[PDB]
Amino acid sequence: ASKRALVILAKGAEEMETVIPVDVMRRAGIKVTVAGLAGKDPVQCSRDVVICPDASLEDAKKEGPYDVVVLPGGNLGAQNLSESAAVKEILKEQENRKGLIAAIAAGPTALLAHEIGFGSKVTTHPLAKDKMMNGGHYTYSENRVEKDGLILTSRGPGTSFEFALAIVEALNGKEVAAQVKAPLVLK
Amino acid sequence: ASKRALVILAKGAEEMETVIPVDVMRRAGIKVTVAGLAGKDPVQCSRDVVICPDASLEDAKKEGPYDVVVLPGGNLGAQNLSESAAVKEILKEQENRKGLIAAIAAGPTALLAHEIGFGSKVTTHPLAKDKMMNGGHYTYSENRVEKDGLILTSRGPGTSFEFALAIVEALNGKEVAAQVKAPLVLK
Repeated sequence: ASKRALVILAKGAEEMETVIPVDVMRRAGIKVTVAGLAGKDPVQCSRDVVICPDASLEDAKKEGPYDVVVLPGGNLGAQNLSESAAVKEILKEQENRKGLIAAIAAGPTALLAHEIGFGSKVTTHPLAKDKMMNGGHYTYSENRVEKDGLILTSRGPGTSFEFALAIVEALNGKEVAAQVKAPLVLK
Repeated sequence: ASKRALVILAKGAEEMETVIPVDVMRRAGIKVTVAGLAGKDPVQCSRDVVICPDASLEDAKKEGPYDVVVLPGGNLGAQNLSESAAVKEILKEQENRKGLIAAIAAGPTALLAHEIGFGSKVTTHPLAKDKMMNGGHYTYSENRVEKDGLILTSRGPGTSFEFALAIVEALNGKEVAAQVKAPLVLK
């Protein structure tokens, strides 16, 4: 069967960090569900791009489990994810079931807020490092993409393709990742 | 005295090739208008991402002129742009006023359809080369980003950041382009 991905979209999310992973995962044959944190209504991203989710998080939550839960970045978006009780429950369940969790840029700070994967080696956007490291619950890395077991993190818009392809490789293998990468015309 | 950009969004547009330039140009302080070819309704992109435009092309065309007209890629999206009489007029007017025109991936094939910038050195996604070169009205290039005068072209999702930063440099200068680039965490 095909793998399934849950992408949680909140107001203030970085649209590039949201669209690149959604697009690339779909190119990989992954069934991606773009779920709106606040509901079914369209979401105004950080640079004012308006994206309409496939469904509300409340409804997508009932259609689990997912092979990967993806948390986009964006300072305000990540803050909304960090303050969400629904997100806390989703991440704890994913962590418990040994499912992959992927967060990019400011996105990883949501893991800290919900006490997810403590002890993991992680990376974040440079400007989110201090927030992520508050309390020293993680070990910091400057790698563009960092994968420690079931916790996959990345740094920013410019690492979004690498981040997405890492998710594809983790779920569908290196072969599929290479096949999906070629047509993108990456460096 | 901010610059203005018009991004024409049609069904089937490559969402990454649309969102990356929109986001990056806004980071550059450019006033970007995402105009829906078909109207004000949300647009279903190539990988099913739904984006709601800022306005319809019909209304956006009335608020011209723009310092740059941007044509996203996506096979089906570029086809729709190529068939549009409204797009033909907008591009001819921009070319006449000596304004910048930027197209990425399959996007440049719309230039051929509307007989824009013949004689220019251009690039496209590899799979769109034959279509673009039908009749030999352009000279092909494999450069990731090609700029011949007021005709700026690029190759695909993976060259979207380079494409967007080239637009920023052309409109706001290399200083601003560098400032905008740094926080993106590009390789």
